[PDB]
Amino acid sequence: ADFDGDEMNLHLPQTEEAKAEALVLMGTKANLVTPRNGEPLIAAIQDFLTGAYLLTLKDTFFDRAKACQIIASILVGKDEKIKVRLPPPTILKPVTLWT
Amino acid sequence: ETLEALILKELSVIRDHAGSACLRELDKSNSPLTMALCGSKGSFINISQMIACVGQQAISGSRVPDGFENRSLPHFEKHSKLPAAKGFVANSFYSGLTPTEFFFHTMAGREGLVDTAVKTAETGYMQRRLVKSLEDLCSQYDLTVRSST
Amino acid sequence: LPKDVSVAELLRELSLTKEEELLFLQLPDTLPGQPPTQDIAENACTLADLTEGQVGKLLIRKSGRVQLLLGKVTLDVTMGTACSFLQELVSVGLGDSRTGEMTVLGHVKHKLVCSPDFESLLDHK
Amino acid sequence: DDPVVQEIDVYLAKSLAEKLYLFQYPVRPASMTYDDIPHLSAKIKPKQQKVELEMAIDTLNPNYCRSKGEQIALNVDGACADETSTYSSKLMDKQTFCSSQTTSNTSRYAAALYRQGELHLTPLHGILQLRPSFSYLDKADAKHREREAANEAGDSSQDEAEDDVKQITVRFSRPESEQARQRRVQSYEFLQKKHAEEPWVHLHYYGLRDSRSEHERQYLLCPGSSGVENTELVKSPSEYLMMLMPPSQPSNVLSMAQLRTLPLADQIKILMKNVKVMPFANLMSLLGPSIDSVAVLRGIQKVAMLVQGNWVVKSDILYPKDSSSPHSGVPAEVLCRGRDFVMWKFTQSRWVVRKEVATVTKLCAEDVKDFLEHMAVVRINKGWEFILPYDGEFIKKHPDVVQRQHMLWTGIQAKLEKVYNL
Amino acid sequence: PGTQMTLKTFHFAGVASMNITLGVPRIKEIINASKAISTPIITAQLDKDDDADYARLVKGRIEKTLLGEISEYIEEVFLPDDCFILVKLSLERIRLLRLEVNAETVRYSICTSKLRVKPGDVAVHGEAVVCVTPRENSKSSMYYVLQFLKEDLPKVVVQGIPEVSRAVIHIDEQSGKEKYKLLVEGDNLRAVMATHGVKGTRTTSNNTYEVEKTLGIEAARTTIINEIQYTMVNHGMSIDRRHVMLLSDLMTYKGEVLGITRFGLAKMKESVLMLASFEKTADHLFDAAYFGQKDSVC
Amino acid sequence: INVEIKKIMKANEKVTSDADPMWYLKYLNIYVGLPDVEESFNVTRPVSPHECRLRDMTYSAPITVDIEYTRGSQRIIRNALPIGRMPIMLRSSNCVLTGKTPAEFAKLNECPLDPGGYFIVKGVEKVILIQEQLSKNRIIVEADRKGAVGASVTSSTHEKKSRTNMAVKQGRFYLRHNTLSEDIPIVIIFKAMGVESDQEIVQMIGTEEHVMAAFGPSLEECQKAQIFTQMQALKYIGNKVRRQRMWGGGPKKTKIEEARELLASTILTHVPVKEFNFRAKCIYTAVMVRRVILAQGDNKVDDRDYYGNKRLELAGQLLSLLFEDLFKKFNSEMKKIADQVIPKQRAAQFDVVKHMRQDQITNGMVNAISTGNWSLKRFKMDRQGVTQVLSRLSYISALGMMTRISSQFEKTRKVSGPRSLQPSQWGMLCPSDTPEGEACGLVKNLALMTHITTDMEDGPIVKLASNLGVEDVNLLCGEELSYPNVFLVFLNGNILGVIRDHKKLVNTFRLMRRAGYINEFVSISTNLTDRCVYISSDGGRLCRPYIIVKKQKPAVTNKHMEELAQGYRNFEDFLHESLVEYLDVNEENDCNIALYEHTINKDTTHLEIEPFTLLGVCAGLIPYPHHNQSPRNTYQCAMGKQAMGTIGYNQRNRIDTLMYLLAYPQKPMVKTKTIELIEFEKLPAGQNATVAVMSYSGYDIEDALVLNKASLDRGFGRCLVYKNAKCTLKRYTNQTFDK
Amino acid sequence: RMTVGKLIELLAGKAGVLDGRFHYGTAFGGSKVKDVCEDLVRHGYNYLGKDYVTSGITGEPLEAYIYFGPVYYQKLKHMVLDKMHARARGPRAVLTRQP
Amino acid sequence: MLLFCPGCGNGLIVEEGQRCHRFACNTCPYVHNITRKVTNRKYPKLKEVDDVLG
RNA sequence: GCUCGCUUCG
Ligand SMILES: Nc1ncnc2c1ncn2[C@@H]1O[C@H](COP(=O)(O)OP(=O)(O)OP(=O)(O)O)C[C@H]1O
Ligand SMILES: [Mg+2]
Ligand SMILES: [Zn+2]
Repeated sequence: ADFDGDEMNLHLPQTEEAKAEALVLMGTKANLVTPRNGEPLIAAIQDFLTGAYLLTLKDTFFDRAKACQIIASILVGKDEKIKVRLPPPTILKPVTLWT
Repeated sequence: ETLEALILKELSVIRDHAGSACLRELDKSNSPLTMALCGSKGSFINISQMIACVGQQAISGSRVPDGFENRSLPHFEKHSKLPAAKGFVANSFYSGLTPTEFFFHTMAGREGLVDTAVKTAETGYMQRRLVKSLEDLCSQYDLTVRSST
Repeated sequence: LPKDVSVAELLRELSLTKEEELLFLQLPDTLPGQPPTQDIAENACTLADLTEGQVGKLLIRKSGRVQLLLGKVTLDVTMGTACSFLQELVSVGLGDSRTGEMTVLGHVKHKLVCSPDFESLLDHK
Repeated sequence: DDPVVQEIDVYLAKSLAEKLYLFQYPVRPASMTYDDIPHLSAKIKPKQQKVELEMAIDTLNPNYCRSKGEQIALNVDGACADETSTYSSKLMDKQTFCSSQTTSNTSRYAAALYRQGELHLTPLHGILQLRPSFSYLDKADAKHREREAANEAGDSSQDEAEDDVKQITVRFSRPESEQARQRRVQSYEFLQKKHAEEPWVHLHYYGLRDSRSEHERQYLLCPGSSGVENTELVKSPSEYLMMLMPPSQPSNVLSMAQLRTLPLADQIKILMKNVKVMPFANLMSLLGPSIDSVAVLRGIQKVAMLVQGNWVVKSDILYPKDSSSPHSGVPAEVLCRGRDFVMWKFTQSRWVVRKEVATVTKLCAEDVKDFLEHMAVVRINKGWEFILPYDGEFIKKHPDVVQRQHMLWTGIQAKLEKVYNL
Repeated sequence: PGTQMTLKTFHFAGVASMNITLGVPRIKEIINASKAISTPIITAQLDKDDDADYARLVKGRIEKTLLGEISEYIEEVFLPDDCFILVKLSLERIRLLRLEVNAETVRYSICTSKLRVKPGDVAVHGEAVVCVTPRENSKSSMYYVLQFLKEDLPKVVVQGIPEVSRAVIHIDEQSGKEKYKLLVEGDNLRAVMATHGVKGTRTTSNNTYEVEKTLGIEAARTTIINEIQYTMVNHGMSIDRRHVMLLSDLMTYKGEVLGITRFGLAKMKESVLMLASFEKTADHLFDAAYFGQKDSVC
Repeated sequence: INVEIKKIMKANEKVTSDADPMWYLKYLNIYVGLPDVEESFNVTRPVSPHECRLRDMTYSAPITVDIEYTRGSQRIIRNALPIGRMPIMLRSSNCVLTGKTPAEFAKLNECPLDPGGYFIVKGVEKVILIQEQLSKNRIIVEADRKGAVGASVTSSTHEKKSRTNMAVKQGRFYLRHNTLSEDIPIVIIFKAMGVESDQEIVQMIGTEEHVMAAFGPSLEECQKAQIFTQMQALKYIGNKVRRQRMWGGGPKKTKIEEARELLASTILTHVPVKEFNFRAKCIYTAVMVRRVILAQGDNKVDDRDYYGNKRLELAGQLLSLLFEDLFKKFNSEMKKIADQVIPKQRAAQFDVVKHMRQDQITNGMVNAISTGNWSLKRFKMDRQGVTQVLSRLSYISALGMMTRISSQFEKTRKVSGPRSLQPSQWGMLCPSDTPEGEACGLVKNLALMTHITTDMEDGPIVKLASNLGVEDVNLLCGEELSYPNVFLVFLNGNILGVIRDHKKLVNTFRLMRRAGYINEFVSISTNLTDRCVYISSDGGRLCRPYIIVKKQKPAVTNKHMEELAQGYRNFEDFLHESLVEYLDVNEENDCNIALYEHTINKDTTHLEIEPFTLLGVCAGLIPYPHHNQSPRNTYQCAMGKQAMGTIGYNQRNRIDTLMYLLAYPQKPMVKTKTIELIEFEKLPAGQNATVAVMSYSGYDIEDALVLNKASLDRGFGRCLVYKNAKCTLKRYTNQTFDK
Repeated sequence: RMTVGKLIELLAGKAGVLDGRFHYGTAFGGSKVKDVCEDLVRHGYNYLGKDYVTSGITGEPLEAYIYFGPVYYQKLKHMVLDKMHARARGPRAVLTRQP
Repeated sequence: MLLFCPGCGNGLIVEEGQRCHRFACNTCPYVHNITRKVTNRKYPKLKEVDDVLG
């Protein structure tokens, strides 16, 4: 898909057995790789590759506030019941910066 | 054909050298270059086409055929095998394309479109046949693949 | 055999030799004249309406130009299709209503084409 | 490129105008001629010219097969019938050449005899192409068919007297439908029968080697002086071009040539309607120098007015009495009044304010804009300026016209002050 | 991958010639198992891969050479005593192309499927002169059948395999050694393997039918696998070998290469309902009703 | 409606029955009049097109005709008798909308910017698309399925169209036609058409050594049989002739006659025989054989996609054919009624006036325009999709759909041979504008500056050609056709003759066309490969205006443009003064055109007026299109055909089944000159928004965009959807009504 | 997609709305980039469209300049309201009892 | 080569008479005996020695 | 409600 007007279909099974078979065999987490060559299809895409690339660049250096904000940006849903585990900073004597 | 290959080689030399020069002169933090390095979208070829120089327009893996008599367009001389008269695009997308270069680019785009249009139906029929033939096989419990019979 | 030209043709026909030659020239549909007392209308004026005597001059200019001055206008004469088959110009004279005479006048070898110089007729007026 | 040499004269001869034919053999090269071949006869028709030559060919020559000659002679004719035989002897001796008509009219074709310093032209009465006809094979097939019929009748040695009395099979002369009658008329058999209806004419052959050939060859010449001015052939190049090319039979619809074909008044009216602003010199240049200036002036005085030395088309010309504003739909009289007010403001001052005109004339913005665009241009910080500069030359040359236009503008100003209450 | 394949061009596989069908048409020709395919390619290995003379010799041995391609002039001479056709062989071009063809080999080439020319008609006068004197066959044929010979005398095969149309000398420029192989655009693998100087043990082909008929069903399966994998790699997309192995095994499990078309599917499958649903509904249904074939639900 | 209909009426002016002769029905003059409505009881009334849209009726005018006939052998004349109803195209000559001011358009509830040119039938707007087809009466050399390079010629006259082919399947040429049981050798046909000598046949084919070597087998096969005369060849042909399923009437030994009639009339209809003289037909088939022989060597196979061999049929020609068919059917029905009524009824003399049904032509026209399927049995033409519903999505949508062109291929399969963008489409058709999908490449749009030619009289063309030294083909043998300097001159597929020094002929013809003695749409081209001078004068050809360049300087100067701007001259004055001339594809194939002034060199004959005219109407909306990719331009055209915006000034009174309007439409800030030309800025179909190109919140990953809530709250993007709900209360046969 | 024409249109539209003009995007011509750059630099804006922008969420300036400008966006007839579809049991066909 | 009869223009074939081989036409008794040698070369194109690629 | 055609959509 490319989100330029694609119309997609959505079906609702009417049987518990069909629902369980769909969840098990056709689960999104259970079909992360194509059967053609085993390569993973469900992966990062545009605006996720560039964002992670700019994030992991050597020029990046974040203070405590920005790093804490970026880390907390993911603490939603099932991640609301886990500790943050703020990593120790790399540079600390001149300025405390998190890469 | 030897002359055609040599002219294509020279045009490709111009294209790749202009692309290398553009990539070397470009500074970091450039959004097209940044998106090309990480591979999210685009590549160095698209950057070279949109900045430095568009490549040779190739139809069916060859230069633009002579639609008219002994020439592609009446704007060029007869029996003229010059690069600009056969599909080469000296200007880039930034500087703007001449009417002949734009026409050749539209020809290439329409060729790609009709190729994809034929490919869709051809592969649909091939997939239908292959699935109708292969849908009977299944992996048994004795590690032996057996048919329905 | 190289393709000859009308100027050199006439030059070799008169300077190189003196023997007479039979030619077959194609005149335009309408000549630049009027049918003299032929009971009319701007109709076609062919050789059947003109009388005997001098009707025009043949000019050979430099660079190979061959023109035919038929009065106020000037046509141009070019070489026609180079025929190689036999062409016999004969005279079939039916002197009597029951018996006539066929007189072989000669042989036809070259063909000429006379055309109006439309460029001059246009730049004139 | 002057005519340096070869000033050859062209003479015309009418002695053999109706007796000159052109025979060309498409299958015989010019190298081999029929001068040595003894001819026997020539059939011909005056109307619907189609000549058939009947010549004789030798037999004792090594290039003739006597066995095949006997075979073809026995095939075409009977054993010893000889009542209607295509060959006198038992060998193929006579050859038939048939003519095909190239074109119906041959007036544009002429034979040219060249002599020292002169070229004599003679019209051609007809041109035919002579090709070797294959007519003996048709008679051979007919004779083979009759021999097959004879063999069928000869199945029995003695044939009883057949009671094959011809019962009266007189068919109805049915009234033929016009379509079927046209089909019968256009049929090839009908045309061939119509051609055969014309009787044949027999002619003897006189070869080039005969003295009669050189005797009659002089008829292609004409007795006349070397220099004679032809009474005809004196038409101008324009007349010749008209002869050889006979004719078939927004408001700017009419072109320049169609304009020039119209009377002078219509020309001036259409030009003033199209341009609406033009000097007098430009009008004289467009109409042509061959037209007198007084006539052009009188014509333009009826459809134009004088503004700052230039001529502007009248309001009623652009807007007829039955027309209306394309933008507002107001009657054409209001448009004429507004345009007259605009022209008066331009005569009074070169700069005209659009807002003042819109306020005085009480018209919409688009009508005032269309009125101004016809005769003015927008100058920043100055308003609307007349498109053409002050032409004082025409004013100095024609003071009486200036005074007439001045009193006309005085009357128009009086009318405008009465209407708009200026 | 068929949708992923772009159906590109210019992929001459390094020879800059010999246009070969690759992509979706190639996959279709492979899965259809047609007896005759478009642009068949045969790769032949040489015993002497380093010598170019031996390569050109075996090329001339395998490549079909017509009489007109080697003869410098063929003239129909009508002498006053008899009329005959004289063919002059260009021995210079023969030794240039290294063809083992002399006047006797040319004479033996004639009298083979040419209006039954008797051996006495063809004769040899010089070292490279062939004289052909045809005779009337009385079957609507006279001496003026000479022209007929002029139409097909240069089109007779004197050396090479008739099925072979064109063979080229491909070279591999490996840093260790540059070896020579034969690329044959023909449809006869047995003849190529049987020719002298060709290492038949390492000769492959693109036409699966020829491989099946010549080297068995397993060689056909291996050829199918290799060709499908090569065609897939040519477009940059990779497929696990197990899929193509399963496809080849399904195509080669009854002892004969059966295609994916309706005929091969009918020969493989037995279920009437599937045969009817795929193609030829009415025909298959009426045939089943005639045979009374009971169809299970397996 | 002004010329062609009168010619059709003249062609069928008199109709009579075979029974009871001296009776006839003679048409004198036919009129179409002004559009009216038959609502009033036996009274007509002027009706506007918008009223026809509202009332779900047709916008037509009564076709009447004045006639004279014989009732009881006494001549009775009618001066005004209606016979049908012709649907009136909008903005035509008889349409009420022409010659109207925008105020008068407002009075009639019609948009002044409406392009018009579409029919209104039963309330719906139908547009007849421009049909594209191959040119008729032209030799086409093409390869067959087995690779054999053969020839085909579709000789089409006003009555019959016959495609005859020639093959080389066995080294010899066979001629194939639908009227022959088996293809016969070409030499037998040569012998049947008058020329019996084989030497003349060979001279007509060609004198080249390879030509004789290729034609040898045909001569040998002909000599194998005993065919040596015209009668034998005609008998052999007649043996290969099959009757058209027991044609009514006694044959009476018509075999040779049927063969000669098929050779004269059925085979090569476009080549005319004066009186059973096949000389021109012999020369034509000899030239065809020579072309096949020359093409059998170097693969110079002609291509079908070359638009120089394409013809465009507008609504005029289609309506002319339809009206001719309907009038012939009406005349046949009248003749049948006469034959059935007159000979047995009574002493009360039968008159056609009591039987002239007026609903025939009306219903035929209405059905053909509405349903869109045209079935002409007289021409055996079964076409579909001729008319399409005019799309009222936006002004740009209708303006682009009005200039559409459909292909003869009539897409059902993957041809991928006409779908390519040929270089011949330069200046004529828009390269980028094409529907993205299955119809890619077969539905096209005309360029901004283009024109379609009409038919000419073809008389002065022949006269000028004969006066320019063109020798008659009947005067010389075919050997002259093999000379290198002799060039054949054609005329609409007919061999006009031969000529030498064709440069002078072409220059004189072009100068005469520029002078005005020859129609400016008559095209002349030269093919040096085949050595053929083609003179095209038929209609449907695409022509483009070009500025004439003489000696490295264009004829158009700054003074001429100043006079044009001031109003001294118009485009017709540029045409008459030999400044700008129309060039056809075949003619521009031989001409040298310069894009700009700086590109003009010594060998230049014409100058491009404006390069941006290459794009069409939809492509004109693209700002800076030369800086973008071609698929982007195609997608932009496709989406602009669906762009939402205002339709016209009468969009409020207009009631359609589906209408989309924009609340606050705004004209673009970056507008092309094409936008100003088509007046798109008066009816915009979009809004200018302050776009910032950046990544925000990851909700714009693939092609998505993030909108501002406050912007949408203040009216940005607000749209209106108008739907129609129609109901009918009709009276049935019984005296009861829906209430 | 290499849509440099979109960037050129944005720049020309920004220059036009700054100086009150209507720039032309004519094919094989139109207003050049140098003219709109001079128009931008004359009005006090950047000659490349990129402007200093502060993030609305965090209130801190962005590290990279944002490309702002007026673009002529057009809405299409394809709406989610008309394309949204949901099917209950509903009716069936008479011939084959299917939806 | 292709030869034609000067008499009627039909194609000439080669046959054997009573003394020598002669050209003859099938529709007329015209014949032509052969005196000296007659030849018609064609010079077919030589199979160009193909080169090794790679 | 059946059919067909056009049209779009990805
Ligand atoms: N006929 C069709 N068959 C199957 N899928 C189609 C068809 N038409 C469109 N699609 C859907 O739309 C997608 C085609 O988009 P794609 O061709 O990859 O980009 P695009 O249309 O070339 O866009 P650009 O022109 O590259 O901007 C893929 C497919 O799921
Ligand atoms: Mg999509
Ligand atoms: Zn003969």
